[PDB]
Amino acid sequence: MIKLCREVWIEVNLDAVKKNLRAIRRHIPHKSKIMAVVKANGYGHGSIEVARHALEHGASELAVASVEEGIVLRKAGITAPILVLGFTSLSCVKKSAAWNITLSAFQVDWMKEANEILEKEASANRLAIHINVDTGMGRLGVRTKEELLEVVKALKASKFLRWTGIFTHFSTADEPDTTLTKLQHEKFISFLSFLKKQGIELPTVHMCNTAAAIAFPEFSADMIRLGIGLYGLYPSAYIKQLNLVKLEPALSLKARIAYVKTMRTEPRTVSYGATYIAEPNEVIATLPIGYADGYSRALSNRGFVLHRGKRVPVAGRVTMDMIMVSLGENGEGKQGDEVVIYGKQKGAEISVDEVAEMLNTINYEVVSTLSRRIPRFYIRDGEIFK
Amino acid sequence: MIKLCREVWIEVNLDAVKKNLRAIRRHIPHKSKIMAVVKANGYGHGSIEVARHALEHGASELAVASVEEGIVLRKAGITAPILVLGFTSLSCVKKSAAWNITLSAFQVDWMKEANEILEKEASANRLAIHINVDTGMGRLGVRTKEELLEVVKALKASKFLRWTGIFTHFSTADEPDTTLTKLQHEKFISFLSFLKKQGIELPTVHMCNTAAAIAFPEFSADMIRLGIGLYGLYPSAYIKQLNLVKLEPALSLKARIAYVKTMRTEPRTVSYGATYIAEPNEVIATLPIGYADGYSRALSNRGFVLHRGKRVPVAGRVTMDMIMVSLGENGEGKQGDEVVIYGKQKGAEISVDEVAEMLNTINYEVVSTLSRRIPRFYIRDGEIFK
Ligand SMILES: *Cc1c(COP(=O)(O)O)cnc(C)c1O
Ligand SMILES: *Cc1c(COP(=O)(O)O)cnc(C)c1O
Ligand SMILES: [Cl-]
Ligand SMILES: [Cl-]
Repeated sequence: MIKLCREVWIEVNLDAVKKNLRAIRRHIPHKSKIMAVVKANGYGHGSIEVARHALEHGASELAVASVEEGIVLRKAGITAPILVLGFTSLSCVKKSAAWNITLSAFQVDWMKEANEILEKEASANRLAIHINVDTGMGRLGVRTKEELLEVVKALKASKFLRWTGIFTHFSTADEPDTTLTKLQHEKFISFLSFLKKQGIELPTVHMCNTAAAIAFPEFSADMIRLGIGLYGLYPSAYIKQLNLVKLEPALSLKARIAYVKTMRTEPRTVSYGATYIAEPNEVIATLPIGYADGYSRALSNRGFVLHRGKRVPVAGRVTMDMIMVSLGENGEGKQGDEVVIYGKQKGAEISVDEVAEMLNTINYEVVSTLSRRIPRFYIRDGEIFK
Repeated sequence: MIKLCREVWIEVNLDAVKKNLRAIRRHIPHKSKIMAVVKANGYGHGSIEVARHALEHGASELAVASVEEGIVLRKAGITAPILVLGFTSLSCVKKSAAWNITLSAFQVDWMKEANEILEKEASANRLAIHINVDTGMGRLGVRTKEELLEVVKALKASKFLRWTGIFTHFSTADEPDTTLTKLQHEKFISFLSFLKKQGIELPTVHMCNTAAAIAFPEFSADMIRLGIGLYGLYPSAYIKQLNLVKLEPALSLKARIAYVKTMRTEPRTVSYGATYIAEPNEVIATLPIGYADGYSRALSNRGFVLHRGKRVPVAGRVTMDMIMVSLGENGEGKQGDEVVIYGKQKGAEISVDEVAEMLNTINYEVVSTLSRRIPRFYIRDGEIFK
C-alpha cells in the first residue's frame, strides 16, 4: 500500500462523487444542466481530478474562485466552460479571454473598460461574461432592475464581450425559514422579466446552490451550481434532515502511527503546556498531522481519531505538524498502524460534520482548509491513483 | 503596484527577517550556530526565500517537517544541511541519502533497518542522522539513558549512517514557571554526560527553540533552532514582555477592495445567514479573502481590517473566498483601495498576535495556515520581488 516519507494523506473517492452527481441530476429537472463548483482546490479535494470526474458523469460546466484557478484546469486539458464567481481585475481580461475563461461582472464601467482593453490588444478571442444580480446576499452583483438594464446594454454593445449567463445567490436557502429565499427568487424573476419586456433574450439563467437544488428544485432554471453536495456533504443539518437526496462523503483523511510508547518514566507530561499527564502504563501514539495541515489546534485534548475501529482521544495540545493520542492503559497499537482522522474505519466514523460541530464551524471550512502539503489519492472503480 | 487577477497577496519583508536573525545572533553565545526552522512552508511565509535569506544572514542549517519539504528547498538550489524534525518512514531512506537530507531517528531497529537498505544499494551519500532525546515533550525521541546508549551504539555500528547531531525539545520554555524547563535541561545534560562517560564523543548538540534561546541563551550549546522568532513573532506574551530581544514581524496580508456600495434599497442583508443588516446609508466593501485562504470563519462578525489607517469591521459572516466590511454610513472608499488584513497601515496595526488572541489560538497557527493560493511577494533592501 501507499509509500510516503511523512505518512499523512487524503483519499478522495470519485465513485462517491459520481453517486452524488447522479443523485442531484435525478432530483432536479431533466432540462437543467449542472455546473460543478470546484473553487478553493475543489473544496480541498483537488480541483483537477474532481472536475474531470464531474464532467464525465453529468456536469456541463465548472465554477472557480479566480482566473488562476481556471487556468490550472485548462492546463489539465479541460475544455468545458469555466466561470469565475468572484471579482476579476481588469488587469486579467486579456489573459482570461486567451484561456477561454468566463468572468462574472455587473458594472457598466467594468464592461466598457474590459472591452477597450481587448480592442487595444487586437481581440484574438471574445471574453465570455456572466452577470451577477445581487438579490440579497449583499456580496457582489447589480441590485436594481434599471442598473441591470444599463449593464446589459453596455455588455451587448461590447463586441469583444459575449453574454453567456445571468445569475444570483441565495443567502439562506439552507434554513427552515424560507421567507428570504422566496423573496430573492421573486426579485430575481422580476428583474429577468423586466429585461424580457425590453425585448432582451436571456442567456443561461442559474440561481441554485446545493441547498436550493435539494429544497427548491423548481428554481433550477437552466442550470444549478453544485458545490458542497458534489463532495457528499450537505449544506446544513436542516437540508440533510429533509431526506430528499442521498449523498456519500467523498473525502477521508488518514495517517500511520509514527511512534508508540508506554509512559513508564517521569515526567509523563504530553505536548506543549504540559496540559496532559499520562499514567505509568498508559500507551501514547504519535501521529504526523498538525494544525499547519488544517487539523485545528482547538481539537487540543478534545478530538478523536479511529484506530482499530475505535475512537481514541487527542492527548494534550495539537502541535504544528504532530498530535498525540492515547491508546489507554496497555493499549494495543504499533508503529505503522493506519489511523483515520476524518472518515470511516471498520464500524466507526468521525465525520467532517462531527468535527465541524466540535469546532463550531461548518463542513465547508473543515475540508477547504486542508493544506496542499497533504498528498491526495483518488479512488475510482474501487482502486487508487494520483 | 502588484497586478493580480484576484487581488489578495502576502508581503514578506526579508529586511525584517535579517534583523530578527541578527537580534538573536547578538543575544546567544557567539560560538552557537543557528538552524533556521522553515517547516510548514516557512511558517506560511514561503520556505524557499526565507531559507535563502537566512542562510545568507546568520543561519547555517535548516529544519523542516518532512523529507518532501526538504526536497522542495534542494530543488531551489539550497545546499545547506537540512534536518527533518519528525518521523521519516524507512521507505524514504534511499531518497533522503540521494538528496543529502538529514533525518531524525531514535530507535535501534530503525537505525539497523535503514543501514541495511543502504548497504544493499552501496552507492549513495552516508545518510546523516540526528538522535532525538525525549526529555518531557512526550512526542518523539528516546526517553532513557540505557536505551539512548543502545541507539548510539547501533548508529555507530551502522557504517552507512553518520551521526551529526543530538537534540531535545522544551515543552514549556515560553512560560513564567521555569521548573519543567530546568528539569528538561538537567535531564538532557545528564544523558549526554552519561554518553561521555562511556567514552562517546558528541556531535552537534541543540536544544533551544526561540523561547529558550531568548530566556535561556546559556542553553544554546552548539546550535539553536530558530522558528517563530525568525518571522519576527514571539513564542508567548511572557517571552515578549521580558523585553530582551527586539523582533520585527516579517508578514503582512493585504487585499484590494473588489466592490464598494451603499445599501440604499431592500433587502440590506449581508452575507450568509443574513446575520448582519446594513443601514440605508451604510457603505459595504467586498474583499477577495475568505476562510479557504486561512482567514478564520470565526472572524465572521468580529474581525477588523485596515482601510485608510482605520479599523473597519467584518460585517456578517466570512465566506469561502470573500468577506464584506463596513466603511460605515456615508462612506469614503473606492474599488481598488488597498486594505491591510494582517499588519500595519499608517499608524494603525492589526497584528497576527491580536488575531490569534481573538481566536483563542497562537500566532504560529495564524501564519502557518495561510493558503498557498495567496501569492507571496518578498521585500529585500526596501524593494519588492518574486
Ligand atoms: C461557493 C459558492 C457556491 C457553492 O454552493 P454550495 O452551497 O456549496 O452548493 C454557490 N454559489 C456561489 C455564488 C458561491 O460562491
Ligand atoms: C517547530 C519546532 C521548532 C520551532 O521553535 P519555535 O521557536 O517555537 O518556532 C523548534 N524545534 C523543534 C523540534 C520544532 O519541531
Ligand atoms: Cl455573490
Ligand atoms: Cl519531539
